[PDB]
Amino acid sequence: HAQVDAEQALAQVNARIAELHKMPQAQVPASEAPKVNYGEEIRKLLDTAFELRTAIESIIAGKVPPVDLSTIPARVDLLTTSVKTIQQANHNLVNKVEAAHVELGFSITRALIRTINPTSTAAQLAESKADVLSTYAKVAAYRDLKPTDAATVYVKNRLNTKIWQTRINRDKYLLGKNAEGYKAINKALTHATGVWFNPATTVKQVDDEVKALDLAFQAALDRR
Repeated sequence: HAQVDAEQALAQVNARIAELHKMPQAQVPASEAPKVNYGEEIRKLLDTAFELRTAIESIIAGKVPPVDLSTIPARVDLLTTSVKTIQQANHNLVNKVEAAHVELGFSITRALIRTINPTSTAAQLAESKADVLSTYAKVAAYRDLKPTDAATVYVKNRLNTKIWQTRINRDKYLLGKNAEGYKAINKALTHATGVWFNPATTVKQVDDEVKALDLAFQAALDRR
């Protein structure tokens, strides 16, 4: 094919939905979302994605489109951009001051409203897409945190995300098998939770606790 048709758009949306589902943040309860990294962004991406999937299969089935059909590829693309920018920020913006994640998050948030807004024009969609990518490039040049700084919300939420990730992985591998690995990771989780609750935890102390959690999951795995 040449142009992106509905079925390709759909398939892109479904690929984003599957990517989002693999993220730990996507599997925490709604009440935890504010306490993991981009947790609320990741829920809004899923909601937007489900919205777009419904409209697109509504279109494939031959009903009336809730949005201009010609904007569909741009809507999906703005989703795809928002997903990939969230994924990037997740990996690359770890040490940034809080303003980075706040500014990025707000940009993602505006874009997702535009993505589903039936009144969003092509120009408006492209504006949104450019704001997301540009915002990311800006905030990526923000100042880092020193290892010695007190851990900020983002940083604390990074530990909680790793804690959550470990819990999930624990419940999928070490459980009902590696009975003594389960106990080793639960000790690690217990200790990680403590660092997470302590209000004097420093940035370096979160970076190490995160290192400590995945080392111990692997270690538990290694020993069967």
